[PDB]
Amino acid sequence: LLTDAATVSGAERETAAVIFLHGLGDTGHSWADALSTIRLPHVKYICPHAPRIPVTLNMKMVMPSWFDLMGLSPDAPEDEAGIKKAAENIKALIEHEMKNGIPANRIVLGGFSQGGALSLYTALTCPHPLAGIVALSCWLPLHRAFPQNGSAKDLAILQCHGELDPMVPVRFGALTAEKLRSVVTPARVQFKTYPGVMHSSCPQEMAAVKEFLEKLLPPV
Repeated sequence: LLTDAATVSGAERETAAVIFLHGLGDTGHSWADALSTIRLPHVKYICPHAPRIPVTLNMKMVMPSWFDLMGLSPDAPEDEAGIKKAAENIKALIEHEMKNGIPANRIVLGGFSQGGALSLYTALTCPHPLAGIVALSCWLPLHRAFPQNGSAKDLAILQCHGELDPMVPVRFGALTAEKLRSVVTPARVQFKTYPGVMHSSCPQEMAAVKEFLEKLLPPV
């Protein structure tokens, strides 16, 4: 209803869409500039800006965050209400995209870190037949009480993680990958770890995202 983002429009008329959520801290300009490179002329890239809220993980100081974060471990408490609220906020945008001529199976939800976490939770709870997920160096929020759900989960997941990630533990990403394959079809989930890289992306990971989106959103 009230979306502010750095949207990358396609060269041709937009038939597919990607909603990418940046990591905790910055805005959508970084990932907009990054996704402008890997770019299919019929796919739009929406990169919203996270609202500046207090984050308990760091002295409860104010910074852009999709929800309230308290830890980066599987045993850490989670802002259940905030996660569900932000997931509804993302579902509204998905439904707007569908309402203006972009079907659900042409919409890909992606993100990085906390953005990738919110994207994973949204697409695994969205009742509309979404196309796929692109989760880079993140985790699944509220993974325990998760029926290993949503609706019509024929989703294609491309999860990528830094092997030497000092922020989000790589074993948290591995647990998330093993918990995702429980829900959807395990043949539809790719979980690529990248040696040497840390809490960051790399051209190989960007190329994996390019191939995933190119074979998941073809020029139809």
